[PDB]
Amino acid sequence: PTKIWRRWGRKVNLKEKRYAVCSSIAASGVTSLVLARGHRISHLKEVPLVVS
Amino acid sequence: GRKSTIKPATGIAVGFNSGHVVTKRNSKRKELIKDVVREITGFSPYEKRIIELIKIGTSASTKRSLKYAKKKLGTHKRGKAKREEIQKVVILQRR
Amino acid sequence: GAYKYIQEIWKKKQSDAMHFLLRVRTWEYRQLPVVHRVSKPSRPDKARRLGYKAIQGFVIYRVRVRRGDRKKRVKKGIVHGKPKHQGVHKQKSTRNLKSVAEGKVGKSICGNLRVLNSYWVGQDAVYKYYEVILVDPNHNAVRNNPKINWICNPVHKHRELRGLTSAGKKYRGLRVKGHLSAKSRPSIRANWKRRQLIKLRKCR
Amino acid sequence: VAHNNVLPNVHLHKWWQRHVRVNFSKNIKKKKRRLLREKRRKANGGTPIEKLHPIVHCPTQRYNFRTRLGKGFTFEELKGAGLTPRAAQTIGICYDKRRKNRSEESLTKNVERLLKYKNSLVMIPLKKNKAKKGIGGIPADADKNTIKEFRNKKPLLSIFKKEKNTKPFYETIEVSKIDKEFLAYKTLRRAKLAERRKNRRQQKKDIKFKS
Amino acid sequence: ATRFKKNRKKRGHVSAGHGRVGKHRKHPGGRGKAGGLHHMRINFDKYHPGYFGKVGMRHLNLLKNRTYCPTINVDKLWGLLPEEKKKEFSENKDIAPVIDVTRKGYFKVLGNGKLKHNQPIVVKARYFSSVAEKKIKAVGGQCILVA
RNA sequence: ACGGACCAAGGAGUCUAGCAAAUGUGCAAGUGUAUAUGAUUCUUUAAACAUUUUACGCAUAAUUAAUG
RNA sequence: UUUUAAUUUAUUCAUUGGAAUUUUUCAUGUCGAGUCGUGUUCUUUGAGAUUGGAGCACUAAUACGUGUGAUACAUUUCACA
RNA sequence: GAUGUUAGGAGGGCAAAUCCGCCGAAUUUAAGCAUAUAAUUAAGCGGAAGAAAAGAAAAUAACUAUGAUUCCUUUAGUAACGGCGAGUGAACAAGGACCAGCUCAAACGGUUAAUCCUUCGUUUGGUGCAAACCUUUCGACGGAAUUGUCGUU
Repeated sequence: PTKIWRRWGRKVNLKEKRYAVCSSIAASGVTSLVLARGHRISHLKEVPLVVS
Repeated sequence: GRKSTIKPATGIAVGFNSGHVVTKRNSKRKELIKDVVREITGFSPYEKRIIELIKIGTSASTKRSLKYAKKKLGTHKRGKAKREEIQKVVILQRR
Repeated sequence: GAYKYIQEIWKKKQSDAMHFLLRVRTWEYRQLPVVHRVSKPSRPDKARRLGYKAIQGFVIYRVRVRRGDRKKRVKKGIVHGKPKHQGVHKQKSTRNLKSVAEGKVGKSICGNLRVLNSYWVGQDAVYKYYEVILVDPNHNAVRNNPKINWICNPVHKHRELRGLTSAGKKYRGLRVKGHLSAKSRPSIRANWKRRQLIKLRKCR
Repeated sequence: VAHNNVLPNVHLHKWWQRHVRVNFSKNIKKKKRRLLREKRRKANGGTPIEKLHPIVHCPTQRYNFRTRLGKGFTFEELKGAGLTPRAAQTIGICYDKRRKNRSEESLTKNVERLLKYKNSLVMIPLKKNKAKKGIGGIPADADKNTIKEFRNKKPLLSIFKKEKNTKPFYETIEVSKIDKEFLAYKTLRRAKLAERRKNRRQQKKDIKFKS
Repeated sequence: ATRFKKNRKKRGHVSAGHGRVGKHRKHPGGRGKAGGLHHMRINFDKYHPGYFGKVGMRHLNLLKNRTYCPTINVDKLWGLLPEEKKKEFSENKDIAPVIDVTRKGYFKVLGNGKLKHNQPIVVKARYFSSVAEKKIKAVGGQCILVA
C-alpha cells in the first residue's frame, strides 16, 4: 500500500542549484540552443536580447 | 576542582582555581513554642529509650544509643543529630 | 499563632496526648460510614495550609480506605502467561491510598464538587483515614472570589480522577525534578511518545 | 547477516508506523508564524514586539568563549540602570530573579546595554498629551513633536540582537618581547600534579575560616 | 527509479533470481544478529573480531562537554592566517604573529609537521603537546597558556 | 508424481529507516545551511530565492580500561 | 459587516485614597509532618551496592536546617536549590 | 447529625483523532526457551479541552557559568541497561519557535471582620424595531464567618 512517508522531496546541493541556474542563463545566451529548444527566433536581432 | 573566592584565578585551564581572570565579586518565639509543646507532649518512647541509654553513661551505652537512634530514624546523620540533641537535654536536666 | 502550636503538637503523634486522641478518633471513624461529611475540619491548621478556606462553598468529607495491596484480578492464581507475570500477591498499585481515598468521594458521591486536596487524620491496622477538601464550583461565594475561583472553570473537573491533586502529582513522579525524574515531565506517556516519534522531513 | 557489513542496529521492533510523521507543512507553518508576528507588531502600533535580553556567557568549557542572549536582566543590572524589575517589565525589558552577577565584567556590560536601551527609548504618553516624567526608572514621556517625528523613522531592532564580538584571533607583537624561558607543557603537568594537595589546602583554609 | 530495478529484468523467469532449489524463504537463518557465536560465528569472527564481551570500566554519566578538545597540529598554524599577512610576517623579522587558536576553535596544539625555520610565532592555546611546544620555541616562538 | 475443464479481468522483490560498495555530479581540508528566520514571492508557490565577518554532523589524529 | 492601529481636544474647581524609588531607625521573622527520609517487598527506568512509584515497618530536623551534585560507607569542605 | 416534593442549584448519558489517570497481555524476536523482547503496547475501566498535560527549580552545571514549562535541530543510537545474548537506551550543554509571571499557607493589622453570600428595592447612563443585553452604587433584610474572611508583604 502506498504510504505518505514516501521520499516525496529531494535535497539538492545549493552549489549545484546555483551552477544549474548559471548554466541555464548561459544556455539562454546562445542562439542555436534557443532554436533547438523550440522558440521561433529566426527573426529577432540577437538572442541575448535586452530591452529598455 | 576547587576554586578560591579570593586570589583571582590563574589564567591556565588546569589545576587549582584555574580558568579565566574575570573580576570576582562577593530566638524569642521558636523556643517559647518549643517549651510549650514539650510541656504538653513530652518525649516519644524511642526518645525515652535513648534518654535512659545516655543516662547509663558508658562508652558502650553511648554506642548503643547511636546504633538505636540510627535504626529508629534511618540514616547515620539523623541518628547522630538525635543522639546529640538527647545528650544536650540530658545535661540540661542533670544541671 | 494558634496554628503553629497545633502543627507542632501534631508533629509528635507518639506523645501521650496525641496517641490518646488518635486512638479515640480512629475508633470513632471506624464506626462511622466509609464516606461521610464532617461539619468542619478536624485539622483546621492542616486543611488551611492546604487549599481550604472558611468560605461557604467549602466542604470536607472523611474517607476510609483499606490498607495493603489489592492482589491481581485474575480468577484464582491462574494467570495464563509467562512466569514473569504469574505473581498475584505482591502487586503494588500505582496510585497511593490517599489518591484512592479522594477518588472514593470525588467519583460520584459528590460529583457536583471539585476535589482540592486531602490530609491525614488517622490510621489503623486495616484502614487509613483521610479528610478531603471539596469546593462547590457553582456557589457564588466561590465564583465571585478573584482567588480560588480558578476551580470553577470546567478544566478542573475530577482532578482526583485525572491525577491532578497533590497525591496524583506525587504518584505521577511530578514531585521530583531534574535527573531524578527526567522522562516524566510532560506526562510519562507523552514523553514516551515523543521519544520514539520518528520525524521525516519532506526533502530528507 | 552476511558479507562485510556493519552489524545491524535498527530500532524498528515496535509499532513504528503509528509514530511516523512527515512535515508537509514546514513552509506553511513558516508563513503562518510570519503572518502572526507581523499582525501583532501591527496591532501594538509602533512598539517593537521584541524584548531586550541580557548578554550572558555560555556555560561549560565547550562554549566558554561564546556569548548569547540570556533570559532576564538581574536585579543588580536593573538597579545599575536605575529601574525596578516591575517597571522594567513594562517597557519590554526581560527580568529574571535567578541569575546573579559573579563578575564585574558581566555586570557592567549588561548595565551599559540597559543604559543604551533606555537612551534609545522614546516614551508615548499614557493619556494622550498628558506627558509625565515617569517612575520606576521609566524615562520621561516624550511630547507630541518628537513622537510624531520619530514614529516615521525605522526602529532600531539591532539592539535586540546578540552583539557581534571583535575577533582578534590574529595580532602582532615585537620579537624582543617573546619570553623564551616559559615551559607551557611543564606548567600544565605541574598544575595537574599539584591540584590534589591544593584542594586539601583550600579545604583546610575553609575549615579554619569557619571558626 | 522503479524502472531501473533489477527485479524488472527477471519478469518472466519464474524464480525472480532467488534460486529454483534454495528458494526465497522468510528469515532462513534467523532475525537480525541472531546466530552470533552459533551459526553466524564465522561471519562475526571474520568481519567483526572483538564484538562479544566487555572491556574497561563504566563512566556512569559522561558529559562530553567536559572533555571536548579539538586539536590542531603546528603545521597548520601559519596557514591559519591569510597569505598577505603570512608574507608580511615572514618578510619582517622584528615582529611575529601571536595566534589564539581558541578563537578559531582549537583547544590543544599538537606537534605534527614542520614549522618554518627562523620564523618566530607565538601561540595561545588551552593545552599544548610537549613536541608542539618544543617546535614552537625551536623556531624562536613562545607558547602561552590561556583559559 | 502433484496443479491445470474453458475464457476474460485482477494477480506477487515493493516502501521507509540505516550501512556499505559501485558509478555520475558539485565543492574540497573542508563539506552539508539543520531547525529557523527575510522577502512589494504568495493561482501555480506545500516551490523557487536568500542567510550583519566559532550552531551541529561527518571529515581534518591516533591510542589507551583509564588519570590521559 | 467585525475589530484595531495611527491620527482629532481637551479646559477649570475640589478632596479622597493608593504606588515606586530615595532619606533615618526598629528586628532578623516566616518558610507546608505519618511528611521527608531509611529498611524491606513488588513494579518501573538507561539509572547500574535501586530512576521513579506503590504497599508495609520505623519515623526526622528547622534554615548554621535538608535536598541534589548518576558507586555502597565514615569525617568534612564547596556549589546549587 | 437526621428528616424535608422547603428555596435556589450541580452530577449522571453521548461523542474521542489529539489529551489526562488506572489496569494490563500474548502473538513475536531471541533461529529452542524460562530473564529479556514484543510493551510501560493491544484489549478493559474512568476523566477533560479547543487544545489537554507541563510549568515558575528542594533545576543544571563545575564554566568567563546558565535560569519556569512545552516543542523543533542536535546531543545520540551516545552515557548506560542486557542469558552483556537478542535487543534496549536517556540526560546536560549548543542552535531555534514561543516567551509571563504569579498566590495561598506562614508573618503583620483588635479604639473594634476592616470580609463574603442570599433576597428585596433605587438610579448612572448606553447600544436593540423588538426580544433582550451592557454599565450603575445607595442601601435594607436574612445569614456565613474569630474552629479565621479580608488588607500588607
